[PDB]
Amino acid sequence: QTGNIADYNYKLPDDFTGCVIAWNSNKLDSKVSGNYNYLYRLFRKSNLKP
Amino acid sequence: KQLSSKFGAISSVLNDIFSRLDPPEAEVQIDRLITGRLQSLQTYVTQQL
Amino acid sequence: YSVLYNLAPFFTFKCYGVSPTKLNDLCFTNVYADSFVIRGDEVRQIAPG
Repeated sequence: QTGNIADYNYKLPDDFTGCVIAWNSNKLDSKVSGNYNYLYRLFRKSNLKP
Repeated sequence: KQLSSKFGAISSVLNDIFSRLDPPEAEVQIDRLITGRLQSLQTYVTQQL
Repeated sequence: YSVLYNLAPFFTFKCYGVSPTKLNDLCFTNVYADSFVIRGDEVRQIAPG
């Protein structure tokens, strides 16, 4: 794919086999003042390997 | 002249396809070019035979 | 294009006729940027065919 995470955070190879599961965690993992426990990266010297 | 054929792709140069188009479908495009030129070579081989 | 490809401060970025991975690698003559505002119901219409 092509994105912020698909380049510098998490990559998937073309021969990847498996499943991806998604669920809404807005009722549990969210906070009224904001949840800052989860963070993401935006800057790197080169592309991150899968 | 068979090297000038696009075979339904966007370019006749595989380097241009590799440096121009996204790899997850560029592999399919290169496979299509490979099998088209393979069919052309098979036709030439049968004609030569 | 790192503000468009490497970084995504915008909601949705999509490339149809060109590879989004090599946007900094492709080299072109000029670009005609069309800027306009479309409601969320009709933003899917910005695609060929």
